[PDB]
Amino acid sequence: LFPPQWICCDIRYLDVSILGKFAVVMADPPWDIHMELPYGTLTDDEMRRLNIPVLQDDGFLFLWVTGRAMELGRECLNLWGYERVDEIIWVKTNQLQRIIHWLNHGKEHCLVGVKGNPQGFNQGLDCDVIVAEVRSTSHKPDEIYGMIERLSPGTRKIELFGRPHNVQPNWITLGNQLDGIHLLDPDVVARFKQRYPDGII
Amino acid sequence: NDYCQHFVDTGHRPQNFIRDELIRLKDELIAKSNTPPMYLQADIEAFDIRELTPKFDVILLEPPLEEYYRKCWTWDDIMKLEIDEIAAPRSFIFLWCGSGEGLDLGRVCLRKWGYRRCEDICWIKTNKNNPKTLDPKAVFQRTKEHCLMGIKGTVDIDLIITEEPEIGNIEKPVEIFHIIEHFCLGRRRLHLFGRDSTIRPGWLTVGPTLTNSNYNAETYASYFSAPNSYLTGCTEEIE
Ligand SMILES: O=C(NC[C@@]1(O)CCCN(c2cc(NCc3ccccc3)ncn2)C1)c1ccc(CN2CC3(CCC3)C2)cc1
Repeated sequence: LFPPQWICCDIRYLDVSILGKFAVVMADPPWDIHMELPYGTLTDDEMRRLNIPVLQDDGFLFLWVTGRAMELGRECLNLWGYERVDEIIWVKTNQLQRIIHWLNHGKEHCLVGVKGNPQGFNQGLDCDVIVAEVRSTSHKPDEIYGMIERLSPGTRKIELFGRPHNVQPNWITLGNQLDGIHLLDPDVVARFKQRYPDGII
Repeated sequence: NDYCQHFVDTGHRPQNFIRDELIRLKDELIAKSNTPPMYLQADIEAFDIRELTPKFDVILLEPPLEEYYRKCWTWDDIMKLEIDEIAAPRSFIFLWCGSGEGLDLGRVCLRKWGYRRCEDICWIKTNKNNPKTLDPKAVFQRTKEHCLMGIKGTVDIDLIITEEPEIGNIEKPVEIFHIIEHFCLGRRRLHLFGRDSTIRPGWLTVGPTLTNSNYNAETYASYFSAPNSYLTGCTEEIE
């Protein structure tokens, strides 16, 4: 079912096995980056324990990292059975196209992991650098949905820890600030009713 | 506007459209502090590294990766360098990693020699004068290189934007040297796998392609014998 679908929930406690298999996973996790928390973080083990492996057989993972998650996400990405094979960086500008620890950070990183043997993907259409204006805080740029669409058009994609502005055709967004459950793929609806008959997770 | 679409349309990498004294005295202070440039031709695979003394405050490691050439060093060879043995207790490393496996293997090395990564510096290459062949595993076109910065012990952005060099030019942007030097990390600075073209005041270059050498460990350690042992490289020389 092509249009947006989403699930408000806690990706720790949601049984993601009901959602089937995806050509692309994208995740923007709240890593404990040993700094002060303006949101609830997940612990490193909670990160490791996430049931990412059930979501795919062959396809691509997109994983936003920062600080020490640059190393830790490489750990999670490997543990979950992905090989890192690319790494996008987003250059943060303003409205006039100028850029926004030890150095000032002008970018955010997004590891690209692969799993299995994906086929029929349009590798090499985009390049690994994004230039796009910073909107809200913690706000990924829409441009990444275009690159993911060109890479694997028409296919099922799933986003973890998305926010409500992230809900796109062909995607299922999981996040704890979405507005309840909205599901249209009947196979998904079926398994959801079967596993959550009373509606609560 | 969507520069990822524009690149799919036209071949112009998104970075092409990034736009755009006070810190100038700190440049004179670096230059006044810089030791005479020192250089040593050495075949680092076959060269016992310990011969390079004293321990270094900053090491800039620029091994010749096969991915640069579209004698090369594999990450197998780089890892077996005994970098830990020539690095000062508190000291820094800047490791060029390319854009492939190195982004991972270079982190293994940083941990293997006992550094924690504190900074991931990206060289983003514009193609304004030529709107590429891919690595099998590659998913996107690779338009940047990573220089990883590691610390062991107790003004500038993490980006360098320049135009993609001529095919077969393997030089890294000199800007890396400004970023490093503006950190004021000490004066014992080592550039492993430099070239004639990378020799520079305030640095010791060591590499196989150097055509001349002038290194002398005793002469070298004299630039740092008291009262200069602990300078930052960003202060006035002591009278
Ligand atoms: O966390 C964050 N934003 C709060 C959320 O609310 C948002 C909505 C979805 N979202 C959960 C979180 C969840 N568990 C968390 C939890 C743990 C204990 C107690 C309560 C909640 N489960 C289900 N969705 C977390 C967060 C994560 C990453 C980044 C950094 N990147 C953002 C970045 C991409 C480009 C710029 C880089 C910035 C902010």
